[PDB]
Amino acid sequence: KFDVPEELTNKALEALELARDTGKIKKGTNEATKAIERGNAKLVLIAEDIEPAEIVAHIGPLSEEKKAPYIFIKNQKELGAASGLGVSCATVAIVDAGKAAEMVQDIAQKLEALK
Amino acid sequence: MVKSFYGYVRDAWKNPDETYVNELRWERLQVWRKQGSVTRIERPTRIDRARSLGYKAKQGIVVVRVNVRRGGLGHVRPNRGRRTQKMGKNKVSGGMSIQRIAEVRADRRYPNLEVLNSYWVGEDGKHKWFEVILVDPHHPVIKSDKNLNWVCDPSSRGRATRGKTSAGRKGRGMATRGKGTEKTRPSIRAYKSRGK
RNA sequence: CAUCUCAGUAGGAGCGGGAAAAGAAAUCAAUUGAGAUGCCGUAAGUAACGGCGAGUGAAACCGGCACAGUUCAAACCGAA
RNA sequence: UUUACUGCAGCCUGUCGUUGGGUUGUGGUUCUGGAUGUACAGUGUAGGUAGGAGGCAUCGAAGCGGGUGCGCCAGCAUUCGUGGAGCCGUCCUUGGGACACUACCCUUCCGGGACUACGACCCUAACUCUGAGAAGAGGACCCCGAUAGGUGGGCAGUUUG
Repeated sequence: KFDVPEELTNKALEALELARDTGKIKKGTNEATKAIERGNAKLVLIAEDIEPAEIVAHIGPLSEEKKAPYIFIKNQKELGAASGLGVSCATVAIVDAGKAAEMVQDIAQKLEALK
Repeated sequence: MVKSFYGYVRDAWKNPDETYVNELRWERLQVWRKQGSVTRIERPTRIDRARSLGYKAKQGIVVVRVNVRRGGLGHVRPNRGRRTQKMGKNKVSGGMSIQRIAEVRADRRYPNLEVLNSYWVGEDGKHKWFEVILVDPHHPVIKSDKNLNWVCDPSSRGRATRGKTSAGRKGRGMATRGKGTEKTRPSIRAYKSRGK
């Protein structure tokens, strides 16, 4: 996988903000895993700076099993901020896009291309 | 199915040498070898293992990695008169297991805390690595916590040194009931150490 | 006398309280039962071990003292 | 004290773990193109043992080149071609097996592709030594844990009526 474009990741962060505003976000690795397994996850954002890597190592293969678009964020502080949280967050799952559904599907198509 | 990510961590660590943990093990023992005997860590390596063993993300709960050598009881040949049975020591492994050795070294390193449990986190041809959870009975968070405030009692102090952890009870032979536990419960010393 | 016995004794190291440890069966039974743990009596110098020598040596059942049950990890919620 | 008995250290050596990646050499793992099968002669190659008989064909059946499977420069499959009828057998070529294009697992066939136990070589990336370090030298060896055998008055306990 080539490095996902910076503007595409920023679009992902903006979609996370908009899903905070209107839709539904499951912030936290356990919640995001539950959402992906249930098939409600429209978009998955996975932090890259996770120690240990076992915490979110399964998220990628799970989302590729269940056909959920997923993207990688540089580190977890701004991912938690985009999830509107005072702590870090290793992964979030947008399950209701609000008015960000079109941009979420744009990111999904772009990820499918870049794959 | 709707499984927690702790389940995935469990599956990943079920057969670690057949999963990505083997590669992670390769990079990770390099860092661990450079480290000393007892290292404090921010988060458990196996979060699901820690949580099932009693780890919580709260003040007064410390997690440490302990390095212990491999093999049996490195024993000295006696230099005085012995029976032939009591002369040989090379094949004499101990009665103290490596996990409990690691727990006791962690307890020695951290005098104010109490060992709760520990779990295997790695090993090589020379060393094994364990992660020991310790609790601060004098922290107000632990005092408030009604699932851990038993550790504030006078009898909960010195658990690892007196064999009161799960590994210690396994080494004492009280992991089972019924036949085979005739000389182990309620204590090894209670039957003149004839059990074990 | 070498396995054995002496004996996990003597001695050592660590921890530790007014008590400590154990403690609510992945148990004991046997045709179908009981129901946390500890301690005492008994089983019994029996079963078992053993140059099957010397010796070592239970437990369950049963009768008593005293009786006590519960908390997490996970599933569901998601900072409540 | 020792070539007394029985052991225990140390040391030598096999195996496992530590311990990875490549190149070839060794066994079959697994399967494509042929069922390749043939004392005696064959119109015809048992087209595996077979409904002991019964389907195809100028929209394909052969006598030929080093004969693409094979082999006794025969003959079955029609392919590079050009020559202008191979039947099944109740005339069974008086049968080691006697034979219909009918889901070929089977002594071959050498893409053996893929994992495997042993052995040889290389790489570094683990690991080791040196240095404060850059780095240099080794290197999956050595050390180390375990296990198996040897050697072993170095040491222990005894016996030597």
